[PDB]
Amino acid sequence: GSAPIAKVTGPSTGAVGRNIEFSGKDSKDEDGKIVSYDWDFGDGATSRGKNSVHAYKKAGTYNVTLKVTDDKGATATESFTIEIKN
Repeated sequence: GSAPIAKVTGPSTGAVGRNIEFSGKDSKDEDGKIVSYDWDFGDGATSRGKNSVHAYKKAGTYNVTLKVTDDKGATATESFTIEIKN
């Protein structure tokens, strides 16, 4: 369709205080070209950029979202759940 497709690549698990890498590299668009990647790590924190990194302060289950926007201004968001342990 006209929306881009957002995809979040990352690990299913991680540890408190460790940098976790997330990537939007497999996002794609039939009807435009993606220009921006906005991340929400589920603990209040955000980042920008195709490849982003976050460390969680506490153990828990977090829903990471990625919103991609394309050159025509069309958006899509996708979610990824990560379990963080001590």
